[PDB]
Amino acid sequence: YFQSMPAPYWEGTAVIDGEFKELKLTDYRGKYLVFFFYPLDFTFVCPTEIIAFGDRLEEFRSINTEVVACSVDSQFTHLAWINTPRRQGGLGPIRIPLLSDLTHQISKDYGVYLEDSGHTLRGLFIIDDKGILRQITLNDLPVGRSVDETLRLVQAFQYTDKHGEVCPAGWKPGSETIIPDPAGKLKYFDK
Amino acid sequence: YFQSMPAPYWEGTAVIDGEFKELKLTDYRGKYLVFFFYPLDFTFVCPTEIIAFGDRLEEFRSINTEVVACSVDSQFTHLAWINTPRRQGGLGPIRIPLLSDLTHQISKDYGVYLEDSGHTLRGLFIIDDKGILRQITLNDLPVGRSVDETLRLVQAFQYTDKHGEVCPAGWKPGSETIIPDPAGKLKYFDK
Amino acid sequence: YFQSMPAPYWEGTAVIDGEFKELKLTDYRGKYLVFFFYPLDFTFVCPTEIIAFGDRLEEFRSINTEVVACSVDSQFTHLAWINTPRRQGGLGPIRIPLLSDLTHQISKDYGVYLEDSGHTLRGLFIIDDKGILRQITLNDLPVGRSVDETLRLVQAFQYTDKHGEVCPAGWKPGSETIIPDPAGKLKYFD
Amino acid sequence: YFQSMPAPYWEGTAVIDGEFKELKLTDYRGKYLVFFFYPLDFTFVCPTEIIAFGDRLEEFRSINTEVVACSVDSQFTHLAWINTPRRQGGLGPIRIPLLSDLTHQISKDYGVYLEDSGHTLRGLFIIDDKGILRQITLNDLPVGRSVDETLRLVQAFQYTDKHGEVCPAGWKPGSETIIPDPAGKLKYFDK
Amino acid sequence: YFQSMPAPYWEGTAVIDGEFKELKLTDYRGKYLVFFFYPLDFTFVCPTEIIAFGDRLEEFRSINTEVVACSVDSQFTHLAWINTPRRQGGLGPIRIPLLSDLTHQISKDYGVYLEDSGHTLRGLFIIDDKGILRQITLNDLPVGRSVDETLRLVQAFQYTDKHGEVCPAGWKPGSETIIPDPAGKLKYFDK
Amino acid sequence: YFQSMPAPYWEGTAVIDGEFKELKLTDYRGKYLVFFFYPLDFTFVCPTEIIAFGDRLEEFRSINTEVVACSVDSQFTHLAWINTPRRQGGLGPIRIPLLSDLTHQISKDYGVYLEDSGHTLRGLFIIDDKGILRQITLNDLPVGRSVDETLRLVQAFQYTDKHGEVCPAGWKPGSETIIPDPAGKLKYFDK
Amino acid sequence: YFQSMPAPYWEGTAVIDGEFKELKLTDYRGKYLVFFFYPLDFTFVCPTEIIAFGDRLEEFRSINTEVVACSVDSQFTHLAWINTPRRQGGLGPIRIPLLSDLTHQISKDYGVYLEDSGHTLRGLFIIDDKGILRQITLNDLPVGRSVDETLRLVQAFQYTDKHGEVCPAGWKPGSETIIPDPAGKLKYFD
Amino acid sequence: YFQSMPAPYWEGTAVIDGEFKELKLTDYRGKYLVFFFYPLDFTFVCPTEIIAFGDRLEEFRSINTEVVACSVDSQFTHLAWINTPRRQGGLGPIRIPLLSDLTHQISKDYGVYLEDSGHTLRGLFIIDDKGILRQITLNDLPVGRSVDETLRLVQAFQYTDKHGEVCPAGWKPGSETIIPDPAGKLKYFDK
Amino acid sequence: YFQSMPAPYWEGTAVIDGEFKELKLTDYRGKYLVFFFYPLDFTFVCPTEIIAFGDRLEEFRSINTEVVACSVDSQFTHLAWINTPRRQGGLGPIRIPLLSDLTHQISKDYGVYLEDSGHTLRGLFIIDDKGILRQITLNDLPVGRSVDETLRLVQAFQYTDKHGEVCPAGWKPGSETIIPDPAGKLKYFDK
Amino acid sequence: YFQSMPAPYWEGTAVIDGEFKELKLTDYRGKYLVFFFYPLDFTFVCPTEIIAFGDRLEEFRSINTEVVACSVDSQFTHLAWINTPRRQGGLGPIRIPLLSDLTHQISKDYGVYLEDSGHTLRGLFIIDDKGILRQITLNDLPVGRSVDETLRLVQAFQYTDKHGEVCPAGWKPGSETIIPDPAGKLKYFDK
Repeated sequence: YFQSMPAPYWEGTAVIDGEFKELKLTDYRGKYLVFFFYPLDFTFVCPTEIIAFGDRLEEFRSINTEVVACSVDSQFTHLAWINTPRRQGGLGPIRIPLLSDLTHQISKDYGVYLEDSGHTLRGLFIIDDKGILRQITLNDLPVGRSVDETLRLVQAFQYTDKHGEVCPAGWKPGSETIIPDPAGKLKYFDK
Repeated sequence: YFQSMPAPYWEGTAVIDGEFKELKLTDYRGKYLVFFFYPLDFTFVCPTEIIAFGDRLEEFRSINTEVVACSVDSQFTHLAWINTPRRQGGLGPIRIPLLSDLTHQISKDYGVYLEDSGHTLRGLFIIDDKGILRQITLNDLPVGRSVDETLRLVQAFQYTDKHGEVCPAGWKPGSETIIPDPAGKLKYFDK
Repeated sequence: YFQSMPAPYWEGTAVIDGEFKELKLTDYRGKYLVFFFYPLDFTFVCPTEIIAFGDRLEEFRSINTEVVACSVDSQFTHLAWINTPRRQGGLGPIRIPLLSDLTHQISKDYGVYLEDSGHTLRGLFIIDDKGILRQITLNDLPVGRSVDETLRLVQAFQYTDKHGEVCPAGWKPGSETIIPDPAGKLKYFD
Repeated sequence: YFQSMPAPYWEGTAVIDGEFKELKLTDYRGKYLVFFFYPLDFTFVCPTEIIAFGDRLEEFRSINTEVVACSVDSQFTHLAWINTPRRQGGLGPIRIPLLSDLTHQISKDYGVYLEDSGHTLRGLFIIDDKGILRQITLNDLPVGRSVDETLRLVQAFQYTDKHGEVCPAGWKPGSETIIPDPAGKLKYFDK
Repeated sequence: YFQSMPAPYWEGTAVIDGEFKELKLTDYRGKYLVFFFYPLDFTFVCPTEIIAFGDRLEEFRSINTEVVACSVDSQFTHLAWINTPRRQGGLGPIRIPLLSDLTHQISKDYGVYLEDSGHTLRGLFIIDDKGILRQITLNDLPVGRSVDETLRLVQAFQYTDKHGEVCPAGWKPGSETIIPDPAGKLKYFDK
Repeated sequence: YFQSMPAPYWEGTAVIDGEFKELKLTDYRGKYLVFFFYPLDFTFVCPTEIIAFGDRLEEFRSINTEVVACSVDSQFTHLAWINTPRRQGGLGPIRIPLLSDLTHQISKDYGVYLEDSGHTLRGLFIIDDKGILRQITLNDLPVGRSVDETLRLVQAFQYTDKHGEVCPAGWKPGSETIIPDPAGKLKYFDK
Repeated sequence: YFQSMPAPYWEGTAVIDGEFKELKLTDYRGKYLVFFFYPLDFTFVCPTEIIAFGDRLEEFRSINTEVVACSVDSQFTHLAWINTPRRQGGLGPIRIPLLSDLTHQISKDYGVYLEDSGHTLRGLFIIDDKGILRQITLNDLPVGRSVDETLRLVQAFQYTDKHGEVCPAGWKPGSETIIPDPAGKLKYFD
Repeated sequence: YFQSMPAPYWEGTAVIDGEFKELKLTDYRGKYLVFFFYPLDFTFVCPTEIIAFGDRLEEFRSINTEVVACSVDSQFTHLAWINTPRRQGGLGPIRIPLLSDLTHQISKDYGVYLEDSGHTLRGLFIIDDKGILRQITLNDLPVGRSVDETLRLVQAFQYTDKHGEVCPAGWKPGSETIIPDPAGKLKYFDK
Repeated sequence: YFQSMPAPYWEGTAVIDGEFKELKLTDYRGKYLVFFFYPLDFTFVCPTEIIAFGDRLEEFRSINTEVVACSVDSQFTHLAWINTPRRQGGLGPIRIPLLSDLTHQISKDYGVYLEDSGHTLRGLFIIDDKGILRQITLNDLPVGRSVDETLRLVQAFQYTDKHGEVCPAGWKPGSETIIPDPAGKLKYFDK
Repeated sequence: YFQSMPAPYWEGTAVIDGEFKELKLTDYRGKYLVFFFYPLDFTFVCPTEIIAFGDRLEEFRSINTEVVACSVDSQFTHLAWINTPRRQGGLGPIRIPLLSDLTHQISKDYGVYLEDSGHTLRGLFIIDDKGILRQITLNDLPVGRSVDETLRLVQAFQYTDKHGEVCPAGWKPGSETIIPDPAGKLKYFDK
């Protein structure tokens, strides 16, 4: 492991506004990307995460951030799942691309593929506008991720990108930051 | 990668209530453990994270969860930092053990060692009472982690361990859960 | 390659009468098994093949033969597809097991996994009651297989198993067979 | 294995109209080819297959499809077998080339060579006009193949080559086909 | 390459008195065996050699020697060739076994397989009653072997086996032999 | 093994007309060559073979065929043996070159060297005018070769080279030959 | 090992005059360098050695020699330690660079890294103005090195560099030297 | 490398009081040993080192420490050198064993052998009573080592062995030591 | 290479008093043995060396020393050479065994085989009664060895075996010897 | 190994006329060189050999031959030994170079280094004016070599170089030589 590792390249077929479209990581150059894998279409926590991000999508897009979801399921299954009502555990209409990883290459490239299970864990990745990986969140299967936390992290990374100050534990917009220098730091710590 | 993989074993010297003590992962068997690495003593975000957890430690201990912090610094340096006032970027008295990983073996075993830097990234691990790794959170250097989110995750893993239902995106105590069955799931969805 | 080789072992989660059940190749010992792979749930030729076998299942069961279908899709997707009406390209309720091969291990063991696509081709295998592979039919994706030809082949293998005569090109029940001896063959040829 | 694999190249001596001639797979480019191996000259199912295709050869050649048979036997044996009356288990005059694979190279290249037996199984290959393998049929020794089914498959591959449609289970000329699109498929399925 | 090496074991299906039988090299222990390969059934020199040996078989049997012929052709082709009249280049009925080597293992074990041709050269082997290889004669394709020379060699080997004298160039029964000692040799030479 | 294999190249010191001369296989291009190995100078069968060929040398030279003998003995030993009277088991004057293979390289190249004994078996090779190996005759130690059979083989190979018909079993000059074609063969077989 | 081996190259972050600066071995070309590793900041023998050399730096600088100290600790820790009073086991302000070897590459390149402990032993290296290693002194952890012996060695190497006579056991400035010739040596011995 | 490494074992022929005797490292267990290599007999700095230690040997023996010198020279050369007067660059009688390392194995085991020169550098090793290596001093060829400094080190190691306190820079007997504890160290530092 | 190398074991066929006998190195245990190789029978220096030792054989046997000669020639060639008069460059009757090394294994084991030539150089070996190699003399081809020098060496080795003194340059029986001790040597050198 | 092998190159420091000089094998091109190794300075047989050759150096120089001696001892020990009286086991008066092989490279290149002892055996090499090794004499440690024998060999090699006749066993100047031809040899033998 090294600092400022580029996110691994991916490309594949996604369902975007009900259509099959080719999609690649570099389509998101210039924007932050929340790229997240979920285990399996037609399961349990997975739709709740896709819906949680989808229903709050503008809170990301308004800060130059896009969201893409990915599983090992086919694009046909993705579409069938979109075409399933929420009340039956479907997604209904969704504005987040659903990337298909049938070959498992994308999941393996991101280190999130479970060899025993044939699908991914709940792996979420925050990739900056330069394609550099900034954050990795990996959850075991029974526990969903947090849109609140993902937003906070995106906010924090964008802030430190712009200002060069660093973000303390629990930082949210408006919170104090630190000048990352042995002298400069005392402005924060003495305060 | 497989599911329900054990957290790698570790042992080393920790500073615990101002004294050097031997500490090992298995000391926490039967308890949840938040095990987190931070880059470096006498730096910037790191003290804020140790303090953030330390000052809320009873919120964890009261739910059968302990917290351990680790860096590549020596135990002598850990103790010197504890003995540095908070207003100077020190820790002050701290109730969380500070584990020393001078050899880098613990860091490398957890995949958080930065070869180019000679220290870790901000890697946090939630390990259950059986020693199984449940959650991994890796932040790049300039952005601190969240105690709130860490608590929510411990709560959720504990809840799913006890009930067998699964936790939707953003779950907190009191929130609805899902019966992970194609029929049972509809109690959640079909509202 | 050698003659009379065992069908590779497989086991996995299948949807059977709307429930998830573990299924094994060895569960079919004592019976012929038509074991076929299809590319993908919620596609085009695939449901027509599954439905064709399913709706004609008694033509197999009446001759001690079972049918199992398999794709790389999850068991959750299989059940979703069964729960999709036929008029929407679903399966509807179905009496043949749908085996899930999420890991791809079964498909690769049968040599039908397409590395570039992430799913199988249209590979059908006829396995006898002793677990020996008797017939392999591999179709490219746009052309479906034939239940009628599959039945003919099952009938032909069962017949040659029982009688030890051999079945000419295009043999169907009632057709002439050959005694596989340089002398006996002449009854057929002459 | 991959989507659209070229049929392996072959070349060798064939008996064509009672003469020894060099024959190459590439001689058939521009036309579909039914290329089939049979175990052994002077045996039992084998002549019935050669004769079945031969006597119906114009049903193939009239749809731009040629037919070639191959075994491990020598060209001298092929000729002797052609010169044996059908009533003695010979072929009589035959319009299908009989390719000789004495070295076993062709049979091994097609994966139909039986190491324990020294001859092929009953392996039939449908190769399109571009030299791409479209269909493989492999029978164990005691059961002959079907000219009817071979014709159906050639017809179906030619049809799908020409049209933006796919052929359901059991398709024959005149049968309904499917537009391989999530929306267009419903023209078929709605019935 | 060493002195008094055993003939390589072989076993396979032979045509014997018009039937298929399993035949093994070890079936001939206790007797000399002339074991010869010929290129191909239904060819030219080959039938002349098989017939020359078969028609003179008693010249071998009367001196405790058997004859077996082998090619890469199948047992079915061997029998078809036996059932072909001599006037048509057939064998007619034959009293020497015709061994089949479809797999080529026997030919390769005897070093007579031609990789480029897929059949043997004209390789003849004289094997003694103890299974030891005594003589190897390899002819290129256009020139047949000699039954008379084969008989001379068998006689010579049998004579030297019995008497421990050695056989000069061109020895035939009745010819002078040599006592293989520096002193005893002069009985032969010194006149 | 392949058809029409070149005889391995050799060169070395030979005794020619009582003198040491360097001799090379390529010196015999344009002629057939009977190149034969014999075990050892001053032994038993060996002189009989060298003398048998030497005394009939013109029967070979008359038909554009030369003869060369070879053993592992030195050229000095060869000369001593030539200078030894025939009545003492010597050669007397000899018109066939005696090639020396002290290093064993030529013997090994011809596959006739016996590792246990340190000399060759009785290996004879018929090599055509293009240096192509036509016939190999290997006898175990106690039994001499035949000048008659060697002559017959040279005649047969020269005949088939010239006429492109093939030589049946036991062919001698004046004997019937075969046209190696399925139709042309019947001229011979019909008798 | 061979005669006249160059000191392994090193570069890294050092604390110099209270600030972080990149420092390289080649910055010292043209001068002798006493380059020494110590186990750990905030420990026991270590500050005594750093202080002993630092406080006597002019005894080196006045003979074209510089001194650099190195441990596996970070530069932030080095600076904290400099900012700790001597009476608390700190360094106080200091005039010799403290090089950080967080990655352990420098320590490993010098053969002084202890794999079991995660820090160096007490390894001191005398490097000449051409970058050639002249002297290696390795102490186990509980015993500190000597500034006075180090000065003696630097003085001796400079003297032999200049004069081409050699320095007997215990040589100090003013002591007798030897002409390294079988005949010339007798001026010393006899 | 690791802490508390044993000195590598050695054995060889030494000159001890004018006689050749086998000497082993294990002969010195129970006592400290100053074991030093010197380049070459009959050279320049080398005798001054042997003599410096030899003439002050009682300062070591009286603190339970022995001294052994070693070079690559033979025992015969060692003895010749001992028998050379000091005024001619010899040793005269010497009470320190001179170990011979003709094979270079001992020198190589200690990492002091110069491959280009065929002798050692000036390598000195302080080995404790348990055979553990405590100190290594390696000098380039033109500069002799120090008896004063060697005694200081032996004294310091013996002191820290007995008392568990540690020895500051420049420690000599009578000097202040440090308690190696974060609290106890202040007894030293406060002064 | 080490002190007291055993002579490599050998066994082979030798000519001994005109008969072929198996001879082994171990047959000479308890006696010194002069074991020498010579290039080739029927050559030039070689017979002079065999004759020179043979004619003085009693000078060796009188001091419990045997002599054996070896070349790569066959035992038959050796006997022919014995049976050749000395006036023709033969040996005549000889009392030294002539060992044959047809396979070259003995020569190669003794490191005297010339790969380019197919025979040995002039290598002589003095082997003691315990089978240990004491002396090796290797001459290039044009120069013979010395019986005088060989006797001197055998005498010298026997003397030093018996007395444990050592033999100066040019020692012959009756010459001064040296006590191999730094003190004892002076008895010799003081004169 | 092969005929006319060049002597391995060597270079190193030698004591020549009491001074250290670099010496190289190639310095002796155009002259014969007797190059000999001896075990060790200050020992027993060694000085007797060095003295025996050195004192008779003109018997070599007058026939265009030089002498060089070599051991593993240093040049300093070589000089010390030269500077030691003969009556004390020293060399004294010497005029042949004493080459030092401290690294053992020369000894190893000549195959005379003893791994167990750390010095050479008594290996003497006669190298001709073209640098070709002509003679190797290897003695075990207790037995010195012969100046007289070495002179005989040098004389013989020079004679054969010049005349192209070969030198019988025991040849000395004035002795009969042999013309190395099967005919010419009889001038010597046939008397």
